[PDB]
Amino acid sequence: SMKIFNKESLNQLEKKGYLIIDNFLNDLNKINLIYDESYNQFKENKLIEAGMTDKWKDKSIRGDYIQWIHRDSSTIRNINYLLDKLDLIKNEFDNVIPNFNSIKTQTQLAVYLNGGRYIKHRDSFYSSESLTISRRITMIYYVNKDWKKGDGGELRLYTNNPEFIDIEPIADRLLIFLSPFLEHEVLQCNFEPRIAITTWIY
Ligand SMILES: O=C(O)CNC(=O)C(=O)O
Ligand code: NI
Ligand code: NI
Repeated sequence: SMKIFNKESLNQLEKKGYLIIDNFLNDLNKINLIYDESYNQFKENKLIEAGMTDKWKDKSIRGDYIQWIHRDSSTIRNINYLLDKLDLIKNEFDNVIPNFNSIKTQTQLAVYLNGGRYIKHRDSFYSSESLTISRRITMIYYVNKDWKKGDGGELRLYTNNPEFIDIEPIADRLLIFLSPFLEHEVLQCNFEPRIAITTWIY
């Protein structure tokens, strides 16, 4: 079923701060197309190094190649399909939590190569571009086919929601967690490419 939030799951998200949904699409043919289209974006020089050699601005902080996808004759049709599915989750957030009132979404396609990592951080921030907080909910969809237990690249999610747990970035896995509260980091990658599609709900 495509409804994510029932009595228990909502309580887990509010208490534990995260929620893991495996076999989100459960469509192998589509998963492979999302992988291919995501990989082609990198091959076609459509990504950018997030950490860019200026001081404290290099691959020490984060070493992935990212692209910001603007969302509502296309090369990323199947990626857009996933993003639409993720948009339905946002709709469910608004319908189940009365005062959530989503403002907008922000999407990032990220590719890590061998040896890539992302130091501890939280996704939420406050900048002059908006009066209020940015990024309340984080939704990460992994597309790494045939990931084994030694390839690294796991997401280390620190369970401290006002100890950690290593989440394997296996294909078709959807990770949801509260952006302002859960600290996390990407452990070093021993395989390539590590593909992850994130949609933040503001
Ligand atoms: O890709 C992941 O698993 C984790 N990504 C992030 O934390 C990020 O882009 O801010
Ligand atoms: Ni279901
Ligand atoms: Ni993050």
